[PDB]
Amino acid sequence: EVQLQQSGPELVKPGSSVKISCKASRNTFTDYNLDWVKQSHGKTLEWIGNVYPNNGVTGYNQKFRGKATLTVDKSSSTAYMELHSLTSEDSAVYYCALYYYDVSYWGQGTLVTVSSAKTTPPSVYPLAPGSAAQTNSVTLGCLVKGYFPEPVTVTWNSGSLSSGVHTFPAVLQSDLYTLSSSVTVPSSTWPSQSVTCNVAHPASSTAVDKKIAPA
Amino acid sequence: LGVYVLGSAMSRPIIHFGSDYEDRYYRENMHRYPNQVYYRPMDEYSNQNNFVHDCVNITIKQHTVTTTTKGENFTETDVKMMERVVEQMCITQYERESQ
Amino acid sequence: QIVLTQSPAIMSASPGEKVTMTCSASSSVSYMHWYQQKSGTSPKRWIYDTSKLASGVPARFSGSGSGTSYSLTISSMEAEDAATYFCHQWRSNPYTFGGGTKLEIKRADAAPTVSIFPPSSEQLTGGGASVVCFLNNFYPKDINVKWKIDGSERQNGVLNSWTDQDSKDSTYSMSSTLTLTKDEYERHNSYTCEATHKTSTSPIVKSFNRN
Repeated sequence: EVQLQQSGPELVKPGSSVKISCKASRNTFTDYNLDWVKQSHGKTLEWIGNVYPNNGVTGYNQKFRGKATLTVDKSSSTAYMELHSLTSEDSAVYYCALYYYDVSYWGQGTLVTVSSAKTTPPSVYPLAPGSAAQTNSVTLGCLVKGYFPEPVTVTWNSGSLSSGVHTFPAVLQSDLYTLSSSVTVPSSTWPSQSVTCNVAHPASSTAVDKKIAPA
Repeated sequence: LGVYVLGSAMSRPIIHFGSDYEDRYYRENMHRYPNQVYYRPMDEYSNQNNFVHDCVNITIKQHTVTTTTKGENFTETDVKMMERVVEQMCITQYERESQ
Repeated sequence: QIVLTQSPAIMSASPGEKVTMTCSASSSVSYMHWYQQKSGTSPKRWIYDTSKLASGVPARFSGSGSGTSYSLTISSMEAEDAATYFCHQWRSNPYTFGGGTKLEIKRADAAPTVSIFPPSSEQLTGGGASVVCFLNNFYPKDINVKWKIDGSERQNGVLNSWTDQDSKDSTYSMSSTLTLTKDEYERHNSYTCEATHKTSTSPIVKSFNRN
């Protein structure tokens, strides 16, 4: 029933600082603990520190002292992590995690990109076939090209479509990301029904919907 | 308060609870718990368990009033954990008083 | 501080198989915690206090160990269990994590299904020309792609990306994108995407003419 909402992705200049939040949404516990954790290149996990939100006590990993400061706003159930003086080693996903006896919940994570480059929105291009015309099901896609920073999220008809969707990890090339997503639907439904990918780029606040018409 | 003995400091022991959640909570909060105990003189008690019982209540009372005029709230988790470590501390104090 | 070493680092198991992975510690801990992470999502506590299951964790999982040596066991490997598993200790500050055990499931081999897409007019109209190739739902993951342009090979300006093992059918998928200038594209007719894989002795080919 409890849920941890973390604030959204951040693009920060080196030397700057940034504050991210984690609010315990439905919570009923008195004494729980909140850990903060970093994950680098979707692999290695490091404990940063914790706080008991109610009232006061705060622990740091010695390695992150002077780099992270943890505080809590107890009237609005929100915990904050301030990151000081960012470098590229600070780009990562940052999680908060709640513990109380047997129960544990992680937030969905907050991607922080430390970079001098400026935001760029994606161009979205629909991928239809034109003459390669079906047996069985049929494949479409969307190409999402030349954006920065991560992430973007891609949905098909808004969630309505989630069977035979592959969405591929972005890859950096020349200082901008490019990703793609495919979807496979039955010959019969296409072109007759109307297919859309919806791309959202938080860091720039573009949300584009691009319809897939037939070549 | 002139009726109590105030013992000298001792190292706070580590207590274990049966879950990692509590063991960790304890270790992380224990600096906020006391490191000396208040007791009534030994010559009022005919045995250890009675000495210990009194030492626990009095010590906990004084610690809770003196840190609440310093804006420290102790949760119910806290008093339950002070119950346990003050008990060990009062037993050690009892041993100090018996040679 | 306390260094947690997990092994093996990567393991493959077939369905129904008993699987065991170990986390060992440079000094004693009282309890060990294990976490599951599937790709794209965040870690989720899986076993806590050495051997208790977090909620939602299937019965086929178990945990044990003491001192410096801990294990996570799956009595009977299922496709959904394919993930990365980490151990974690709360004995002393700093709390640390192991390096992970990546667990994959074996399946029967499968050829990919290949779609090539020419570029959208929207793209051409604003400078570029990306031709795109999807290679979907194959196993095992070792695949290789090569692009062709009226017979000539092209190895630069090409982006490749793989998904991870699918929870449902346990396959892999991949896209390959060939980016070109509009002009260079306007001067060739025949665009071929070409895949080499265990399931075929000869290449798998998809192509379109610019007409």
